Amino acid sequence: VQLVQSGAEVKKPGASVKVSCKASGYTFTSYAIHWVRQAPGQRLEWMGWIKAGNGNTRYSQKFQGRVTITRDTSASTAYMELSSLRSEDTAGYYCALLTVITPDDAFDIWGQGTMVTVSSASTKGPSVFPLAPSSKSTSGGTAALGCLVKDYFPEPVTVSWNSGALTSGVHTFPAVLQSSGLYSLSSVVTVPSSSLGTQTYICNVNHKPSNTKVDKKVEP
Amino acid sequence: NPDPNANPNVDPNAN
Amino acid sequence: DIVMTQSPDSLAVSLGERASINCKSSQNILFSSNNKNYLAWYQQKPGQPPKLLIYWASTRESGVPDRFSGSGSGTDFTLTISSLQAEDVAVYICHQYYSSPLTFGGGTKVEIKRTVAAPSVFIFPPSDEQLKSGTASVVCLLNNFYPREAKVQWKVDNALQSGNSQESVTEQDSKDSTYSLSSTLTLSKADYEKHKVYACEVTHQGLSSPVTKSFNR
Repeated sequence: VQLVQSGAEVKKPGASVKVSCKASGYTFTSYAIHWVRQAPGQRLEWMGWIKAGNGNTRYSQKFQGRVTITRDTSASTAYMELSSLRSEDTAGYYCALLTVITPDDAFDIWGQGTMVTVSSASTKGPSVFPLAPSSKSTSGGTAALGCLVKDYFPEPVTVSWNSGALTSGVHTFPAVLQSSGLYSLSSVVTVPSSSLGTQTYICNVNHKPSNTKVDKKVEP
Repeated sequence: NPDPNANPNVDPNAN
Repeated sequence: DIVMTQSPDSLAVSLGERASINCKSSQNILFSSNNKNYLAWYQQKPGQPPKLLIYWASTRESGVPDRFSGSGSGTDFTLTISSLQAEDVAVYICHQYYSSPLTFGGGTKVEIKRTVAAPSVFIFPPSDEQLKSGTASVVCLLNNFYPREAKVQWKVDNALQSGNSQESVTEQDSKDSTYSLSSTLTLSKADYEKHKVYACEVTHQGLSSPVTKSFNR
């Protein structure tokens, strides 16, 4: 059972967004799909649900005017639309199979969630710069290296290392909003300094909104 | 009394 | 609407110690007919969807470790972690499905309390790829320290700096329960060349005096 959601987007205030959510691994018509939003520094907010069989819905009052939830049973997908977007609506959005307590089983599945940023500003792909290991970046028997992801909008960026073969010691830091209204973040890892000549370290970065994919190899 | 339509996924007779 | 209220907002205990999270319902959510409380407990790690742990207020979701358990009836409920592991650092959220709309608690943040670790400090001069694009970014890294409080200062030709840097801190590492810090000093290439010595100085409780890390352009 899996729910995979659509990519991050920026929308101008007063405009409309429509997040998709594809379901797989079960009889799509059998269960109700929920949508919950999570806004920074705010609790989880249930927005509404839709029965994927007959397309019946039930919405929350706090969003009843501007929210629309629909399913395309042929494509096993549910959709949620907010209209008259404002700044409060910059937040992460999730489709979820909340507490399916069936006789036989009990489970709770969520999509990866999708962040929507409401802003006048436009989508900008990131620049990726290495943080190369050097004498200034080795302490003990261990060296530090990473990647600088600079000047992107909107959030988020994902960073993996060596295609996900390297996780121990990895710190991807939270993004930071610079003065220009562009985001910048940094990802680092700690490795044994002795093996800098024989190991290979590549950071893999995604900015879905601009369809950017860089793999950057960071060397001494 | 619970509203059973709060979450259609929940069967009250199920444990 | 049924309002879910959690206490405390934050908690920190030592590894192996017991943690207790109270959730109070603003309306009774026990159904006397089936004698079932319509409450769930969730866990949320950073950058991930919430994962369900308890439903019917006391039924563990299959797979979930036994050190988590739920209790309480009516309007008052507790989540119990009998022996906190370092991986249990997360936000915990109660949830009611008695009534529309479905509502969530505000969340409780559990943290780990552990021995002091001075940070290892690393400095990174701007890449030559960045320089030929026009801007220079200098990055200072504070790796795997504890507690969270940590001061970073930038110095350019030994002259203290302010309001040209930016910082961010990780969530607590789920394996060693430390934190890490990243600061960036950003200048135009033209000013970057005007100066020779670039330093970041790190105050942390684990260091008797501030540790400076510098390089020459």
